[PDB]
Amino acid sequence: MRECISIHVGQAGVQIGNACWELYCLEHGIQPDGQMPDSFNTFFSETGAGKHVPRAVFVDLEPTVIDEVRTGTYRQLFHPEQLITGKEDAANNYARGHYTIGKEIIDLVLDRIRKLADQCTGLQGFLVFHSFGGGTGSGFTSLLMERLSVDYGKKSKLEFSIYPAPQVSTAVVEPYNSILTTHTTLEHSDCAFMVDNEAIYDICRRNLDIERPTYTNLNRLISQIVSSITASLRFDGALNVDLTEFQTNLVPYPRIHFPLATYAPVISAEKAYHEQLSVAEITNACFEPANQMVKCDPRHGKYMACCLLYRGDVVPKDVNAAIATIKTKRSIQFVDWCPTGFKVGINYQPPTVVPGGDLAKVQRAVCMLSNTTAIAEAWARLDHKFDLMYAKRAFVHWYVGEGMEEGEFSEAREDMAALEKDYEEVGVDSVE
Amino acid sequence: MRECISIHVGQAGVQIGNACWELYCLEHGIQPDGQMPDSFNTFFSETGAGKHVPRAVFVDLEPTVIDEVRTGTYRQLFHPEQLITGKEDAANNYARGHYTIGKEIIDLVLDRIRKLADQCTGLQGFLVFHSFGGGTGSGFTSLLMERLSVDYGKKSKLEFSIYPAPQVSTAVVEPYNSILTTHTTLEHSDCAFMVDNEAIYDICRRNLDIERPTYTNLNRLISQIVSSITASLRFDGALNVDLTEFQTNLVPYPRIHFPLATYAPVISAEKAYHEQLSVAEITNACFEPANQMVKCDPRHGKYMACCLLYRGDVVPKDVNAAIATIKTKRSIQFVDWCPTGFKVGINYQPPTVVPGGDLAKVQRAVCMLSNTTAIAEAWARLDHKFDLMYAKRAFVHWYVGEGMEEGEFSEAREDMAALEKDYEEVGVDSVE
Amino acid sequence: SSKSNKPIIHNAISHCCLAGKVNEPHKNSILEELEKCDANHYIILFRDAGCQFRALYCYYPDTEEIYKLTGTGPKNITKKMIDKLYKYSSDRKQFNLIPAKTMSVSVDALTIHNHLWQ
Amino acid sequence: MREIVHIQAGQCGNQIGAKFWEVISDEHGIDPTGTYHGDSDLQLDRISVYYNEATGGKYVPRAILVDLEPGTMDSVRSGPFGQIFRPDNFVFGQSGAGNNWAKGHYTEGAELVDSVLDVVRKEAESCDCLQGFQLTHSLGGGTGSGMGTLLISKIREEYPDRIMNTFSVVPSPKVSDTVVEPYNATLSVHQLVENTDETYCIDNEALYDICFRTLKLTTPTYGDLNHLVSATMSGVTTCLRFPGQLNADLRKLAVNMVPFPRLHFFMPGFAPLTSRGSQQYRALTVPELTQQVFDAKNMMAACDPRHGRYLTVAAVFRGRMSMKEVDEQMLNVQNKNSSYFVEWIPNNVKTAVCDIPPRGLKMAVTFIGNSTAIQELFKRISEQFTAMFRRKAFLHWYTGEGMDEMEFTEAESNMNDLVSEYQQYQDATAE
Amino acid sequence: MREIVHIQAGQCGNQIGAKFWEVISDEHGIDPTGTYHGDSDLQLDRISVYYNEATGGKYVPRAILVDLEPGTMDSVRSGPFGQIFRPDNFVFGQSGAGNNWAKGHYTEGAELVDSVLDVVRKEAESCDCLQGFQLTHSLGGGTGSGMGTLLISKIREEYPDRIMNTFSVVPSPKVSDTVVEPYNATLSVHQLVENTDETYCIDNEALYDICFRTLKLTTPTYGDLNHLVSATMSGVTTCLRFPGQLNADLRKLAVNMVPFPRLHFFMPGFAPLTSRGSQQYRALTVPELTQQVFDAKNMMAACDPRHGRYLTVAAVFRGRMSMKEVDEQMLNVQNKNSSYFVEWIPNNVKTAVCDIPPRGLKMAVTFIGNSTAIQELFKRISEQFTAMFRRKAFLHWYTGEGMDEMEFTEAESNMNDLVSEYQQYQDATAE
Ligand SMILES: CC(=O)O[C@H]1C(=O)[C@@]2(C)[C@H]([C@H](OC(=O)c3ccccc3)[C@]3(O)C[C@H](OC(=O)[C@H](O)[C@@H](NC(=O)c4ccccc4)c4ccccc4)C(C)=C1C3(C)C)[C@]1(OC(C)=O)CO[C@@H]1C[C@@H]2O
Ligand SMILES: Nc1nc2c(ncn2[C@@H]2O[C@H](COP(=O)(O)OP(=O)(O)OP(=O)(O)O)[C@@H](O)[C@H]2O)c(=O)[nH]1
Ligand SMILES: Nc1nc2c(ncn2[C@@H]2O[C@H](COP(=O)(O)OP(=O)(O)OP(=O)(O)O)[C@@H](O)[C@H]2O)c(=O)[nH]1
Ligand SMILES: Nc1nc2c(ncn2[C@@H]2O[C@H](COP(=O)(O)OP(=O)(O)O)[C@@H](O)[C@H]2O)c(=O)[nH]1
Ligand SMILES: Nc1nc2c(ncn2[C@@H]2O[C@H](COP(=O)(O)OP(=O)(O)O)[C@@H](O)[C@H]2O)c(=O)[nH]1
Ligand SMILES: [Mg+2]
Ligand SMILES: [Mg+2]
Repeated sequence: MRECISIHVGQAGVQIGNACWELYCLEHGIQPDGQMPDSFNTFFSETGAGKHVPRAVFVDLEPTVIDEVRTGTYRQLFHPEQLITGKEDAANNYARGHYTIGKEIIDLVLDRIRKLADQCTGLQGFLVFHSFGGGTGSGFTSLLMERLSVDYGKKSKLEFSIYPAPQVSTAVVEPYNSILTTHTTLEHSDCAFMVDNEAIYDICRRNLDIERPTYTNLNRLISQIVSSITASLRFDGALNVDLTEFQTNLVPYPRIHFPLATYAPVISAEKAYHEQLSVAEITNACFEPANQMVKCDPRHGKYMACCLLYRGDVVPKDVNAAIATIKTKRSIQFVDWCPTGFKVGINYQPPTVVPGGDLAKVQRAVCMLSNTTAIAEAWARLDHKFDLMYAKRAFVHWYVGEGMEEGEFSEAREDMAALEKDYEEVGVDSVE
Repeated sequence: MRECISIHVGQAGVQIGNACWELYCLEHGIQPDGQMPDSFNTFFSETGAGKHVPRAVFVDLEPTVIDEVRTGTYRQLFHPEQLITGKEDAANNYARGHYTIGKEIIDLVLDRIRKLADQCTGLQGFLVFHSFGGGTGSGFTSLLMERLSVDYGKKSKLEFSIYPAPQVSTAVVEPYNSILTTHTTLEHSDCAFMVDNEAIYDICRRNLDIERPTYTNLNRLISQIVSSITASLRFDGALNVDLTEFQTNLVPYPRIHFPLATYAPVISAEKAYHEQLSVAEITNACFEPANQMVKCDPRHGKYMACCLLYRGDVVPKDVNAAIATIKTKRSIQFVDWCPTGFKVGINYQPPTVVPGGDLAKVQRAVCMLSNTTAIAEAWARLDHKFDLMYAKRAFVHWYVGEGMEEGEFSEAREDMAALEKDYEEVGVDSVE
Repeated sequence: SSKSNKPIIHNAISHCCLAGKVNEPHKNSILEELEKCDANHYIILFRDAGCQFRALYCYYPDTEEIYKLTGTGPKNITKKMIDKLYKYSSDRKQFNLIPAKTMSVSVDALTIHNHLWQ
Repeated sequence: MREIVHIQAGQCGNQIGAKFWEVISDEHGIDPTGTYHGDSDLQLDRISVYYNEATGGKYVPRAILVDLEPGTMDSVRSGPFGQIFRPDNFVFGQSGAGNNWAKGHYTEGAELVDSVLDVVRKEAESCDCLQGFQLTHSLGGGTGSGMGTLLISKIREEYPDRIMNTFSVVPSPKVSDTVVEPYNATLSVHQLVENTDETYCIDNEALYDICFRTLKLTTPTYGDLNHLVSATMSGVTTCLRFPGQLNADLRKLAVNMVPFPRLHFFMPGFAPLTSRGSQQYRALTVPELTQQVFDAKNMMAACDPRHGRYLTVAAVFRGRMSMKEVDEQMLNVQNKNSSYFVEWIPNNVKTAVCDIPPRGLKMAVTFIGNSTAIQELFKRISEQFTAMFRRKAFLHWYTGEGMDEMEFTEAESNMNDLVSEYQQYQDATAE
Repeated sequence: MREIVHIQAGQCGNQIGAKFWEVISDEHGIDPTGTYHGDSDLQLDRISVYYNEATGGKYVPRAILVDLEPGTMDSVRSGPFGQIFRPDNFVFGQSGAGNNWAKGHYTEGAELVDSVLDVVRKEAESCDCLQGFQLTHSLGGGTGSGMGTLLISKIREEYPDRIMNTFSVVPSPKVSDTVVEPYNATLSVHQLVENTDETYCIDNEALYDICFRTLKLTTPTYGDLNHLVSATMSGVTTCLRFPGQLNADLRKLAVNMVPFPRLHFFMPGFAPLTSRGSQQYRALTVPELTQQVFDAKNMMAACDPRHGRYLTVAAVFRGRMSMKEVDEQMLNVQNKNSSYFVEWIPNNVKTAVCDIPPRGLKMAVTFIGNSTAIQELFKRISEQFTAMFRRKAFLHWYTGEGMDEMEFTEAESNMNDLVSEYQQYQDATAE
């Protein structure tokens, strides 16, 4: 009765969504046909015959990555009106995905979203899976969050961004894109979750002992986080937390709405033995400066608000045991104007492991969503990568030639300059 | 409830620990796999599925001897996170185990120690096994005992040194490594035990009638000492001594904390017959100058505080018999200011023989630990093996070239000549 | 007779940070002043974690005097203003990471905070 | 389906393309007839990027072959993979350019250009969505420099929103093959800095040494040099028509690689390059393929990358591998060579990974350079232009064909304007 | 995994190494192809100390072979165990050193050193953690004394904290093979005592007698002398690549051995050395293997150990044995020979025990001497330098290559500085 739909912009969103929708079809027994041998009406609008089809829109400008889905294992599952393609990709260009190419098929997207809200009596929220690097994921998304805020306004709009790494970069104009796509999503989103690649490569090597992972084996980890925020809308928990509740407990100022996810336990199949994994143990796995999936140091900044999302056979006395030890510790510094810094969620489901996978089978798990000050250092980086390229006017002429002002960048950096000063505004402690 | 962990720095600690952790698994019925077909919680933190794992940290600087354990019979038992290696060993060089190589991975050791104290509510003490010879055993231990006394301070710390023999030597700069490591460990260790290699060859040849032993057959004997010092934690007896009770009953002054060890009975299978092995007999097996495990003459010095650790089937009236006869005897001279020189434990466990062993099956045993003045000659020896190899400035340039003061050696021996005089200071008897 | 890192720093500037023939006039501007200082230890100040050379220091153990010889930056730094510790692997000819944080003779290069450049 | 049109101008372009379509057709299972004989359907999901389907299951190359003497056309038509072309495409005159620029761009070029463009106009109408035009010509001959850049200036009037990547062949420093090739190359850079988005510069001097040292060959025929260039030529579009973990087309390689609209002359590179017997003494790993690439002994442009500095770098890998290794090795060869990369473009290594190797290997790297290392390539030609202009030798073969003397002063001032801008960003640093 | 690079040079070093890689390949079960065919995994747990894995299961030796005439390199390439190498390693000139120190260090060495180090740099990149460099050369030849000392001075500028052990072959006292080899030995000791951590010293005069007396052979070919030398060369690093009770490496045998940074010239020794039929008359025990070692009739350096005294002694044993005997026998041959060991170093016998015998034996001892006994070996050559310099014969073949007359006055003053220190510690006593 509370339904939530999911959009997939760009190459990054579709390949994440392949790992997502494969995982839900294992939690519920759903075949690739949509058959099954019922609280899952939140994602699966059924048919008069036995078939469940997802509430997903796979939008892209190049038809390349979509043809895997139209020919792969989950061809039969999706609805062939959803899979909107185009002709030319935005091609690492914000000014093509927002002014030129994305303007063409923005109407076919919003018409298809219109036909998915009408099957929903109690429409809950939006999920956008998009990167910051490429042109489609950062330029077509910034158009799309603009349109749904005018169309709806009241509904909760969650993103799951892919934050560009401080050390690994697979693009050259990538700091031009992330400044422009933050100017737009700042006022028309609700809670953008930050995920980095470089921090997952550390987690895939140290905690998992896999030397050679793939985008496949990274996307199995981002699927588990997405399947942990929305596992409270899909099962019968002792303490359920809604997507309308994450917007309140984590956003103290309308500018600052950038948490960073963390999952635990992340262990191999052979190290699944040799340790006991109680909730007094797996809680301390989360607050490490080495298990966060964003390359930042949480000992530099301060946690404004945590949000622990337990699941499995977890008992809420031991949660009180686990949490009370934490804010007695010295290195973890909660913010002084905020005496309460948690939000607990217990669900009655163990995490389900995909066959041919890498994560071990555990009976209890935790996602951790937390809004720390420490991402201000990660925003200090993209202003320094911006000013080393704009001062020499590098790569400007590919953006001017698709409808852009040459002074629009310096206006958009001034947004990021105000956003940089807001974290330091909060991280101080006004006494008396 | 009284948990005790064990670090094995160097090559000497690991192969002793191979003889040690083979022995505890034979006592408690623990398989090599970790299964077993309730008081043993001090060394074996269990798991939800029953598979007990030891509390061990096997730190080394070369990966050579560690890979034997990762491929040996006890591969499945240990936790594979624990086994910390490096790339280049210190290689009989104190200046590489404390300033160059062991500094690089000192954080990997302490962080894994940090993840072992947190499972322990009743943390009892430490068991650092090392030698004095090599650079890893003497330079990394002198680093590690510095860090844990800062971290903990209150906890009890026990060493099991492999003291360098007076006449056998398997190294060339072996008197350089001890004077540097004793200067460091003197104010951080708390009760270090001295075991020689040479005096065990005397026992393995004479009392056992094995002309050709091995380090294997020299480490089964040191396994029996360590099993019997901690035989009162793991079991239930008529009179149980504790690890905190050793550092009170054996330490008369904060400098003098070097007790040497002695085990009895040590007889073969053929001589297991032909004699009776009474408690009135095995006590007199300990105080012989030929049954020690440190090449020193105990008749040249005075016992300051003995400590007998009986076990098996011992009746405490006979301990009143066997002790009261001794300090009436003439040659065994105690110290005149100490009218009371014993501390007795009676346990209800016989010593267990490892299959494929050399020792006999006995129904009673004793691990005498004795603090005496007679080790002052063993410290007067290395100072003579120091000034000869320092007057010519021999082997100095391999130490200076790794961050070392060339005037530090004159300071380090100066903090040995004071310790040389303290045993002579205590050994005299101030009248009136 | 003591320990130094002058043959390592001379090896490191000439092969990893200023190796190309573009920086060959700039390499001579710094290398000729290194032969005159009598410091036993030296250390290299980069800018980012991408290890681009911008400054060179000299380090005095037992006093932690981190006076500046060449480059651009502060005259003296402390242990408060440090981020990472590098070591010049003569094996690989690449600056690796030391997970420790104590500034000793095995440490060859470092990074400072972003606050010291704004 | 993002269709590409392949023009072949000059003698050299007709001989690279006669091997290039032999190179492509083994990646799709195509006989000399034009019918399909491959195995996997992934050959045929994007077969329509280069091919038009004919009746009966055949396929023809979307290829247009332009010459002036009819000698090389018969060699293509008599040889294998010659009948697969369309007989309507072979446009050629009857005079021959005579190794002359003013004859092939002004005199004889202005009489056969209309018969070319009407087929170029025809081949664009069969396409669904036109991606862009690739051209294959020399910079030293009369035809490929005179008839070639005539076709660029007409097309960029006609198709302004289309990428245009000429895969030029640059003259060599030590050995030459034309007395007046400094004259025929300074006149063509005037057209190529203003009308093509990117231009992959390739030499012959550095291309023999790759055949001599790395391949270990004794007698390298042009059928073994163009065999090597055509490997790079498919590898640029190897992810425009095959699935991958991370993708690249002809447009992503134009935005990331071109910092300024004039500085767009690139330089290739390829790996692995084994021997006949030394293929079994090296490991086939992603860190091994990377260190082969960044040598100066593998760049097909005869200039040292250690002279000058890089501005941007592409690396279009092929085959199946792991994305962690690539993202670490591209980090690895940036830190130890941070003097070679420029500072004011941070993290400047564009990465792209296909899922399909070349037919027979396991993995391979195509490499694109963009450097100030070609500042002496133009400085060398602009000196041989200048010294042959002071005595003004060989001029009457140009002036008599309808060219004024001022045009030589214009293009020389154009090229010294280009060399001055490479020198500008090589020394400009931020603070 | 502590990898070791095996550089070779000269005619002597190649023929030693061509038997040495025959020697190692039996301890690891490597065929002439390069594919594994052994029995136990202990051959393959530390196989990477001397090898790189190739594609398909093959292995290649980490070996770099340097010459100046191509005669010996063709000889190794034609024989068996010659195709296993990397063909990119065989660096050779075209001139030949001409049995000349100046021509192999100034004239021809300075032109072919760059093609060596660029492959030395490549083999260092394949290593995880580089242990050090072992080099095999002469001290009397032209190449191995001039080109060998160039690859040390160029490497210690590059890898200053790595162990550099040469296994030189010292000229013999009575028999010779070169008229000017007293001039070549004085020019290398200037280069070896400042840049190599240790240097094993081998004569041929001491090496024929062991083939005659102890082995009981009548026709010792070099393939039976180098067969004996390569048992020692494998015996030092066999504790670095096999499990043991008490372990040693190329570093523990450098701190326990060299008391002063100049005095690092070692004299090896091996046991057992049976005959073909006299193997069944001696007992194969640890007390028997020791008394064969400490004779003067088994030392491979032609000098009397009984003249002068030992400073340090390493005894790297092999095979399975009992640790009591070894700790007693080394005590036994220190007390009865207490006038042969020095006083101010007490208990100076470094023990090392491996767990693996040589393939076919039961136990074996590799001995590493360090003595004042090699003070007359330098006193001999400095006397053969002195007579031939007073007449200054054979000088114009060196002066004509850019060498000054002062340089011979430097090294002979340097070698008398070496002799003066061995005499300084032979009589230095403590009180
Ligand atoms: C039994 C087997 O596996 O044989 C291989 C082979 O032995 C090796 C040695 C090949 C071989 O290449 C050459 O010897 C060579 C000759 C002249 C110039 C350049 C190369 C091969 O001839 C080349 C050939 O390449 C292809 O099939 C690719 O698809 C390649 N095709 C052509 O170049 C081609 C050749 C003739 C006719 C038509 C096309 C290609 C590469 C990039 C882009 C498109 C196509 C391969 C794998 C082999 C042989 C047959 C021996 C190597 O080359 C290539 C380009 O793959 C040389 O080093 C590689 C490693 C290969 O393993
Ligand atoms: N986690 C993850 N990141 C991915 C994946 N695929 C791409 N990315 C990241 O996405 C960024 C590149 O953006 P893309 O999505 O490929 O580009 P695009 O949205 O298609 O835009 P254009 O191609 O320019 O039109 C880089 O940071 C990639 O690392 C994936 O499967 N998983
Ligand atoms: N009792 C006993 N002593 C041993 C054993 N192994 C080594 N030793 C002794 O340990 C000393 C040598 O120190 P090692 O532990 O081997 O050296 P290390 O700690 O590894 O240090 P480096 O190798 O220099 O880095 C000698 O006195 C040996 O007799 C063993 O199994 N048992
Ligand atoms: N790589 C390559 N270069 C060629 C080939 N044929 C000719 N060239 C080069 O092209 C130049 C001569 O130009 P050419 O194309 O024949 O003259 P045009 O017909 O008037 O354009 C010289 O630099 C030749 O080396 C070929 O097959 N391959
Ligand atoms: N042990 C040994 N010595 C050799 C061998 N070949 C040459 N020598 C010695 O090497 C010396 C001659 O030097 P050589 O290496 O041939 O000259 P180079 O090639 O100029 O370095 C003489 O003392 C020879 O006895 C060999 O195979 N084994
Ligand atoms: Mg895209
Ligand atoms: Mg060791």
